[PDB]
Amino acid sequence: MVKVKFDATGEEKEVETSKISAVYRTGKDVLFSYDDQGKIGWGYVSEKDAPKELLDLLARAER
Amino acid sequence: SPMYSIITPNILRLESEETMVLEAHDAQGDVPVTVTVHDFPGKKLVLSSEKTVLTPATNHMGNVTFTIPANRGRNKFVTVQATFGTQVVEKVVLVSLQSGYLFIQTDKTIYTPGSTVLYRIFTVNHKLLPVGRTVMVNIENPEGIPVKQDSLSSQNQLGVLPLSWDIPELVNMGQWKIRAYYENSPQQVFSTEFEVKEYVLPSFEVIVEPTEKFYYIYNEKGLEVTITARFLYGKKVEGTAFVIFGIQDGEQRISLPESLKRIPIEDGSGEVVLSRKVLLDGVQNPRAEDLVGKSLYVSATVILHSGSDMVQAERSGIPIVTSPYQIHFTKTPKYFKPGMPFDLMVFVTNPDGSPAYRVPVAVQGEDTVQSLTQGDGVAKLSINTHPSQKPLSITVRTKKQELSEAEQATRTMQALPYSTVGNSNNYLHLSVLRTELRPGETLNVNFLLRMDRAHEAKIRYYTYLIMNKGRLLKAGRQVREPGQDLVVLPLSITTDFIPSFRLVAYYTLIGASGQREVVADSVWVDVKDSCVGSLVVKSGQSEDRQPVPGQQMTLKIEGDHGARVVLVAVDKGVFVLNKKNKLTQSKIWDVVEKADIGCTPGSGKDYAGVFSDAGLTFTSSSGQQTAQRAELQCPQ
Amino acid sequence: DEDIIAEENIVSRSEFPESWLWNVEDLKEPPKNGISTKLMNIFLKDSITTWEILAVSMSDKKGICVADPFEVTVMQDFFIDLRLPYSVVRNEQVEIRAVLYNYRQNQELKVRVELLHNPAFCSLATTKRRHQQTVTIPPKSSLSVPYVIVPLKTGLQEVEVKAAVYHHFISDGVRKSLKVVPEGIRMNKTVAVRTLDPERLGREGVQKEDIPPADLSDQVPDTESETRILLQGTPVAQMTEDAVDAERLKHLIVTPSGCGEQNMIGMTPTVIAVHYLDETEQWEKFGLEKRQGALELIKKGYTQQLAFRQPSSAFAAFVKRAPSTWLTAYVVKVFSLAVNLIAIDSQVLCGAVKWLILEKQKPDGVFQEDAPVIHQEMIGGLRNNNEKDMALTAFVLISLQEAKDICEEQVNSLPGSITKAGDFLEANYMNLQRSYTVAIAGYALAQMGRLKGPLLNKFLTTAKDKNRWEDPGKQLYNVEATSYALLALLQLKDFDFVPPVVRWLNEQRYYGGGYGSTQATFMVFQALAQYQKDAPDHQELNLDVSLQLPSRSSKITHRIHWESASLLRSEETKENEGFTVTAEGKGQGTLSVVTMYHAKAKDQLTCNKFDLKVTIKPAPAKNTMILEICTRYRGDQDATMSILDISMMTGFAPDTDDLKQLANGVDRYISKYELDKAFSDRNTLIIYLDKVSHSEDDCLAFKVHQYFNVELIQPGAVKVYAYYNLEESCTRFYHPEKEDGKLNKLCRDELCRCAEENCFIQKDKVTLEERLDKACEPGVDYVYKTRLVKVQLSNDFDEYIMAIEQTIKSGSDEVQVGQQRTFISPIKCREALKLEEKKHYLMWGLSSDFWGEKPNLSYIIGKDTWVEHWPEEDECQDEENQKQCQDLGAFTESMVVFGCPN
Ligand SMILES: *[C@@H]1O[C@H](CO)[C@@H](O[C@@H]2O[C@H](CO)[C@@H](O[C@@H]3O[C@H](CO)[C@@H](O)[C@H](O)[C@@H]3O)[C@H](O)[C@H]2NC(C)=O)[C@H](O)[C@H]1NC(C)=O
Ligand SMILES: *[C@@H]1O[C@H](CO)[C@@H](O)[C@H](O)[C@H]1NC(C)=O
Repeated sequence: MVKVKFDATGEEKEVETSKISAVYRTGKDVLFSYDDQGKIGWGYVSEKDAPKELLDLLARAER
Repeated sequence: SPMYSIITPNILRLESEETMVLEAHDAQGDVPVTVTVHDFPGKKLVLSSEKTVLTPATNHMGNVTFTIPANRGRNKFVTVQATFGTQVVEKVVLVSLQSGYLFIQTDKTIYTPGSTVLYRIFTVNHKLLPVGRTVMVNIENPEGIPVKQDSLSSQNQLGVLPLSWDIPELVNMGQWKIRAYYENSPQQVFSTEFEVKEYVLPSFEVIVEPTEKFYYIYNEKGLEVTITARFLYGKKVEGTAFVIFGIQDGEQRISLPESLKRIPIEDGSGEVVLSRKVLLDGVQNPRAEDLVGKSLYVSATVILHSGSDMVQAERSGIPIVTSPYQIHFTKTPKYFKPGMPFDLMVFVTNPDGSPAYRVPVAVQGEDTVQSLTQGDGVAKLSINTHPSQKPLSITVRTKKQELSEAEQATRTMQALPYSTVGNSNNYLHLSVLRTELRPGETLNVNFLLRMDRAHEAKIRYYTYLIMNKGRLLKAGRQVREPGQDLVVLPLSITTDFIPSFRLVAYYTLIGASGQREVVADSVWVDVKDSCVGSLVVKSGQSEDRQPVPGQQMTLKIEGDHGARVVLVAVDKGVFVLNKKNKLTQSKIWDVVEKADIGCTPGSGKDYAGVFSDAGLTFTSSSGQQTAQRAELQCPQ
Repeated sequence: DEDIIAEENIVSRSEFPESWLWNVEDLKEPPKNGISTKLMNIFLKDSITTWEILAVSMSDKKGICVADPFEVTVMQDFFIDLRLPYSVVRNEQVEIRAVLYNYRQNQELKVRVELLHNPAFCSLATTKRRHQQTVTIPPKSSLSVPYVIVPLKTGLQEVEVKAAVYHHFISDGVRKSLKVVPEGIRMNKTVAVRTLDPERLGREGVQKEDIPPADLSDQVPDTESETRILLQGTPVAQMTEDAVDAERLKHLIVTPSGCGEQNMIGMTPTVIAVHYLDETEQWEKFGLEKRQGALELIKKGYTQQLAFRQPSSAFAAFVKRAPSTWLTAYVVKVFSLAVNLIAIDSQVLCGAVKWLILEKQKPDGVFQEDAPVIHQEMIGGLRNNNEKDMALTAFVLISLQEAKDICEEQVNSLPGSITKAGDFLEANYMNLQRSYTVAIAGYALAQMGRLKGPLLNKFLTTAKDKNRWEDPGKQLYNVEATSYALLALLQLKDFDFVPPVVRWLNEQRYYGGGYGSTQATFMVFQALAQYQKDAPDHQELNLDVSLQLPSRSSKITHRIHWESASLLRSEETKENEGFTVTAEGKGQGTLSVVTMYHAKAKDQLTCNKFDLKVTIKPAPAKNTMILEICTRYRGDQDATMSILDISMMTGFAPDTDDLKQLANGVDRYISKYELDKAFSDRNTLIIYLDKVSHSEDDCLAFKVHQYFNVELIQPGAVKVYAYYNLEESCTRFYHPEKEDGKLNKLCRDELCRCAEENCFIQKDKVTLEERLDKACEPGVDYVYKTRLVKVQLSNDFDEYIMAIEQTIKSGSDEVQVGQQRTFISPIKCREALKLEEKKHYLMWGLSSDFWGEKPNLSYIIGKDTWVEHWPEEDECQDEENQKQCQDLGAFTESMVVFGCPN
């Protein structure tokens, strides 16, 4: 369970951690790739709204 | 199918070096390219003299610089031809007659009859750089009537034309114009005005500004104003002050005679108020809300306690407003990429159109992502998109903690889906941190890819191009190894990226339906505005105290080596009477922000619609090219 | 007194520029620390303010760079701000403040500020007695010193007050100039507005419209009269019916397919599409891209058709068909000026023109129509069996004309051919009926200029009221026919007769591309392309317009033409006279002549929105006079607040309890700052009013006290203005010994000299010994014995008319012993003069005391003029008279007998 917000209408997709393609960082915030329908879909998530699973998969792929 | 792409700027400039980008995609060996430029129609070959051979040791990128000389509604064009051995790639690009910009300094803002007006015209091309053209000058009167027409060339004067016109004693009192324009470009005219008048430099200046820079209609404390009164030599003024207020919508004013108040100036500072009762009564007795979108002025008249001297000064523009703030999506791309994240460049101003600092702004709703405005009065705000090709309606708000929710400004906007070849639903996005960029810093530019995994192997590079001052500043490649869904560009900003730059990128592939496809996207990047070089003026003379009349001092002039500096001292008296049409580097940049061939903050409908909208003509050897550019101005 | 800087040893602050340092110092110094440091020693001006230096940098590497404004602050512990206006009206008495600024931390200074006498100004300053006031200013403060004066001299004039501190070395002298202006007001006036056309006006010559000088009947004396002349030279744009829409020309881009003629008819229109769109630069709204995509076709149509080229340099229908006259004749014409469009083999064309004249034309000058092009519908109106040898011959000669200029080298034999047939179509083109064949043949010669009056006005007449040529038949026959004709009209350059034909075309809205349009299509659009490059909107402009001015010695000629920008030539004389203008050339310009001066004064001065009355009378320390100020608003409703800016009379200050009274007023208020300024040195004062009435006169007065007894006390003043505009306001002066607060000045119409001074020479003390020594200077010019006829004592100056008796020393006035003469004195110089009628009077005076010039000139009594009540001989017999008489009689002889030294 990693949650992706849509502040336009305030919806919530839930992405399975295993399905994630790769995790990258923008300043504070975090920004990863899906595997939607073999389409390489995306998802930005705010520093404030970063869960641990995602910060972890990042700190790996980083340092 | 090897594909050969030509990238030129949208509208070319004449007797100026502009540069076009040569690329061959999937190209064995080193390919030859000879760049030709003919007039339209026909074949004068006015600058075909440009040749080059692009290698696989640059991966088939490379360019040739050329200057189109010189001479021979009204709209001229040229056909640009880049032939790769067998293959001919030719575009027709609009061309600007208009040589560059003119800026005209006067030694003062306001003059008497009998005095000479020293004026200077700076002759500089589209890239802010000194030039040698012939320019005619006109001196219109408060009704345009050229009361002296000159015509000098700046050749070897290095951009600077020092002129003079003495004003006859029997002159038509009022608001005099000067009008300069390059001898080749009668339509590129450039104006600066100077009030002619009887007058005598005051003793003191008067500074009137309120507690606020606006009236909050529901602030029963009324529009408080402090008055200031200083002798031009610094010491404070003892006197008395006559101040009166008035509403104005829009051109017409309406004095509020009830609001006429007389106050002593003690230690050079008085304070006067305009009650809400006075204002409401004054208008019409109407409803406070009727009056929003109007504005008021205040009008202070300070007479010394001797009587010898008195000074007028008015602060105008004080707008009456519901919300201390304004949210403009004027910097924000109006095209999103289905699925990919959508970045908004929220721009918040004060009512007085000054940029707001530390203003929490957020997408409309409850616990929404909330970003703070830079010094730019720009915040950023990234929002996740759905895969649907539906229109996107986003509302933003101010989230300032002190302001009531009624008091919070709003603005709604609407991005359209980036249209896509064969509905491939391949996209490209470009993310960047929207801090304030200062040159000698590095910007990281995040090229996000969004196609299906199945063809993503082939995407091996992006081509990235940087527009600045309506000209290709530089460009190159950004490599990407398979499974690299985001690659990051380390962009070194130089003192050449001022006052801003556009970056437009494109990857291409022969994907989906055995047809070539170009994907693209632009981003605009405001740089921290300031001088390319530096110049300062300061006291060579150490400390002293106040330099005494008629005495000598020294002046340190720390400027760019091998440059012509020009000076003028002006008794600050003049600037109590009239402080308009002064030259500020800032006014200059404003000019070059208008003269932008780029007319979109970012992105664009199709691949084509990105390049035109960022001021570029892409055009390939596969039939695939930007729409033709006809309008020398940004279509409104 | 003493222990204080000597006034003479004070250099005053002269220089007060509003801008300066217009300097242009380059930067060449070794670039140490990434940035060239130029040091620049500058000398500041004496203006005590804050300067704002604004540098601009220009580097061919770094571009332009506007530096941040640097402020410098000139300042001084003690100084005078001399507060002038901009300008003063000549003979209008006004008061100037000079404010003294003791900016010491904890030290008052005993100062003596002093106005310097200028002869250009009437004031309580004069050569013999200076204007010194001593005043001490408290620490970190400023006292205001008023100076009431009259400007008598026109132009810029210079006031100069100074000051030094007693016991200390601290002085400051100023001298700002100000504009003194002639009594009157600004006034423009239109001398003349003539119209500048050399074609219509002054027919067949050079237009010479005779402009007067100005009227200037109101024109105040000694005032500049600038005659603003302007030669605005208008343009004229002869509207040309503009081109057919790109959108209707879409269907003319066909991909040339077929054989011999069918390939040809394919290519025919797409050629002319380009050539039109070329000259109407309509490629924009058409689509720039579409050109090269279409241009592709013509190449292919040219190349394809060359394989319909018989090895005789000739063009057949089929692969091997019997060669044609016409088909060949046409492709000669279509290629003829598709040469500019696509470089074509100048051998394959001029070698193909060569074949047609060789084996298809004989001595008569005709061309064979054995040219069966299968479908003869492309051919046009030559298919019909009438004038086929006369009509074709005219068309086929057209094909020679378009490819005439290019081929005249490659084949030199051809030029001969063209000319020869040119005759055979000149002789025979008079007896033709068909209005097709009329029009083609009319073009053929008109090209070669062979068509003058005779056969011109046969072809011309066929024109249906100058709109179309045609007959009964195919309606596309008439359209192609009309065009051929048109081409001629602009070939023979009759722009008069042209336009209305063009309209009849755009009426038919013909765009072509239909069964048998080939020759109709082409011809139409070729004619409309020719037209548009021949077409003038440029209505010939060229003006050699000059006018030899009476004023300047060197003429002013101007050259206003088209493809010239500067359309507003102008020069402005400062003297006013009449002057003719030479106007020759072609076009339409504009001569207007304006003139500014000083129109004479209506409702008086700048004081007609505020009536006030100032009353000075004594009351029942030392002196104490009550000052009553009565104002009223010259308007329609009670005014807002307004200012009462008062000046005290020299050595005065108002009662402190009488100001206490006034402040506690429902509509009155004085600043406590001026109430807690003790008699210290309070000689200025401001009393603010909340509302001045328009209906009653709101008065009030207060006591003043004589703080210091200095004689010759200057008149005070009371200026009263509304807060919102100082400009419109009325100051009035006041003085106990004078009438209304104005200084004694003798003023005669415009001229004004100053009379604030002694009345006669200030010397029973009347030694003859010395009297005679001081009698003979270069100065004195008239020694007279005289006798008062009549006295004219009044309100102004009091004129004494003095009968000349015997003239001792004559000056520059032709005089007898009987010539009566006018001597004038200030009213004030009544008591001191004590004059009487039919009196023996000694009156030796000083030259340039002469009011007007011969013979209305009148001797003024003066600070340098001398007077004596000469005793009557018959009553010299007194022994307290006889002492005087003697000395006087001793003088009278000893002066005149010989004369004075030299
Ligand atoms: C268009 O053509 C011009 C001229 O060929 C290109 O400018 C040139 O670009 C090269 C490579 O980017 C520059 O080399 C650089 O030198 C700097 C040192 O200042 C170094 O830091 C970089 O790593 C790089 O090696 C070269 O100086 C420059 N030459 C000039 C301006 O005269 C331009 O980039 C071309 N753009 C494209 C899209 O091809
Ligand atoms: C002439 O003076 C009048 C008076 O106001 C003014 O309206 C007009 O504009 C002036 N015209 C010129 C040419 O000075």
